[PDB]
Amino acid sequence: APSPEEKLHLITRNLQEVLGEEKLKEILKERELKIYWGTATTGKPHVAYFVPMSKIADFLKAGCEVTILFADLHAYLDNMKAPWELLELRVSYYENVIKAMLESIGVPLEKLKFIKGTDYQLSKEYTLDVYRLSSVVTQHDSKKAGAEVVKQVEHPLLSGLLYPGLQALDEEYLKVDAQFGGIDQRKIFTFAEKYLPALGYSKRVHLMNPMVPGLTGSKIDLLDRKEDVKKKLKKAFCEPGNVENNGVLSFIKHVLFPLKSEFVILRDEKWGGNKTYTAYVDLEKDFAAEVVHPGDLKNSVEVALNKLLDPIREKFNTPALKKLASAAYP
Amino acid sequence: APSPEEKLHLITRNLQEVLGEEKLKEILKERELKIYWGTATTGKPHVAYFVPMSKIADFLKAGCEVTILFADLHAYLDNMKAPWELLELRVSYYENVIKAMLESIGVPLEKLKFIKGTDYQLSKEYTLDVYRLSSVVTQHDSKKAGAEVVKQVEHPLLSGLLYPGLQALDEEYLKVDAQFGGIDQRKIFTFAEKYLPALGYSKRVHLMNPMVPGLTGSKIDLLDRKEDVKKKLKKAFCEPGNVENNGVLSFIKHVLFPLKSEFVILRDEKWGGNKTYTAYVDLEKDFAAEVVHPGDLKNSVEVALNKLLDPIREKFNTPALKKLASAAYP
Ligand SMILES: Oc1ccc(/C=C\c2cc(O)cc(O)c2)cc1
Ligand SMILES: Oc1ccc(/C=C\c2cc(O)cc(O)c2)cc1
Ligand SMILES: [Cl-]
Ligand SMILES: [Cl-]
Repeated sequence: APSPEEKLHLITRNLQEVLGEEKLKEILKERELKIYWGTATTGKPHVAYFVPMSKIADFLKAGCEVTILFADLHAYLDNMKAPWELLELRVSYYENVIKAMLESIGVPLEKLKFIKGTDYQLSKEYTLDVYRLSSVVTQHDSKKAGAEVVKQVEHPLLSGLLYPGLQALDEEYLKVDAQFGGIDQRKIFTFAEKYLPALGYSKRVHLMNPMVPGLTGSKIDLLDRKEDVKKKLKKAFCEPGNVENNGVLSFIKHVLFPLKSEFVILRDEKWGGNKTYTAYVDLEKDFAAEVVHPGDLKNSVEVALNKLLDPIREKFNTPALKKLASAAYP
Repeated sequence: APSPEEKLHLITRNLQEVLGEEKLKEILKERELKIYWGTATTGKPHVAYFVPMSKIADFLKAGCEVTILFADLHAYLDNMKAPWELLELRVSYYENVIKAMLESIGVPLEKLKFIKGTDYQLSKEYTLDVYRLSSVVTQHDSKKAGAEVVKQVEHPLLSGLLYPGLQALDEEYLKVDAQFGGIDQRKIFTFAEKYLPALGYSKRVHLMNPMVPGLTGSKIDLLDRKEDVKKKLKKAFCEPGNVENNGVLSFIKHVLFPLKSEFVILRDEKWGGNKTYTAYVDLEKDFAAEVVHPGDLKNSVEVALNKLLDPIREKFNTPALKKLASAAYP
């Protein structure tokens, strides 16, 4: 209440791929799943962050124990002439904004934990494991693991070969059963499943979201005012009838629909009035049939997106949080 | 008493190359040089270890502060199915044998220090520096740095790309002015001179010994009995008249001659009787002229080598040290 079958459904809905279904069902028969998701604390997050956060809300509703890793070491390793002070302010900005997002969605936070990479990634046991891994992984396997996640420059840096191992070790040191991310990370994830056992650690379940087209094609910032949300959405590409490549519809599929397993299309009387959909495939079929117009779909998103963003804007309107946003992103 | 000019002469004699003469002379004008030499604690050491130890004795006689690094992390990273226990016993075997060698040579140990890599190489500040370096060094520069020191296998391991950085950081963390090793390591040393400044650390002086041909061509072990020393030397290649490629003469040049800036060739009356040389070039010239025969040169080495080894054999004949040698090398 929820059953193991209900838990699995919530945990795995809207994913592109599940690695490790067997172990996943074994766990869910007995106890709550332990899972993490990592984000590097570089770049101001924008509305597209709702796509991962929606899965994090599903994990929490399931009853999972959920860790969010703020990967501040990776952030330092992009810009070392950026002070630890600016970096850690970006860490708090991320922490506050993630919390505000999950609060806006409305999800129990009792089993949520926040951890920074530097809390453990420079400890002696972890470091030693980094060296052990390095003496079993080839440069070739490391390079191929990082290809879709580490920016292939002119002469590549040594740091890029280390990322797949550090991310694998994260699964162990965070003591999780599973890691969630994007399908982009698949090669990092299979690298972890391959090499953790060589250090005597268990392979993890890997849950992968699809790559989802952006809402807007000046991305919508989590703190943008209503007026700028409107302006930015009216600019967004929606092609009539197009359901395969539609960032407005993907936002509904991955963020708005799962809120309540409901979505309301706002439509004038002339075209039939509002309609409430209880499965996404029904919206998709009306959109493909062109009885939901792009402008009405954008509208229905604008309203629901604004309702999501309002509590975050209010929370971040305190002097303490206003000062943080200004100092994190100067 | 000794002057800076005397110190430099002792420090730098018998080297193939000095990098950083300018800073070296600046230091020696003011204070004692701080220097280290590292050895990985894999493989039982043999008589060829006298070649580095002779330079270490010169540094000590100079008045230098000398650190010897026992690189036990590198040793672990060759064989991780070798227990930490066996590894640390090899560390003590190395420590005891190095000390015994330096005692046999007869050198003040007041400014000698022994340190193991694991005393500092897993600390948080060092590890962080390893990551900083990794975000400025290319894989290409790392690979080329390690070429003559890391065994070029089928698909290379990630661990081999890390070695040049860890060795560079050693210079900083051991707080030395200089590192001594073989000319083989030159690329590692120029890598350190190039990349330490990118972490805000000073470049070091680098003192490099030549590659010296082996005494024996069943190497002579530091604890081999007299009888086996004899047997092994009688087997060694000495070509009459050959001075450029002569491991018996290189042992004299790099180890025996520097003991007292003297060497005694033992020769029958018939061929002129013994002769005492006060410069190596005079021995070399008599050898090239074939008035010192290979068999007499081997003899003179056998005697002097046995005198070196006797105190080590006696020291290692204690039950405590006999048990160590057996357990270190089972
Ligand atoms: O365990 C972790 C999970 C997620 C992240 C986040 C992103 C990330 C960024 C990189 O530049 C390299 C990498 O491997 C991952 C980092 C660690
Ligand atoms: O600072 C140090 C100085 C010397 C040593 C010894 C040898 C060594 C062995 C390796 O396999 C890699 C390397 O870089 C060095 C190790 C560290
Ligand atoms: Cl999809
Ligand atoms: Cl020489």
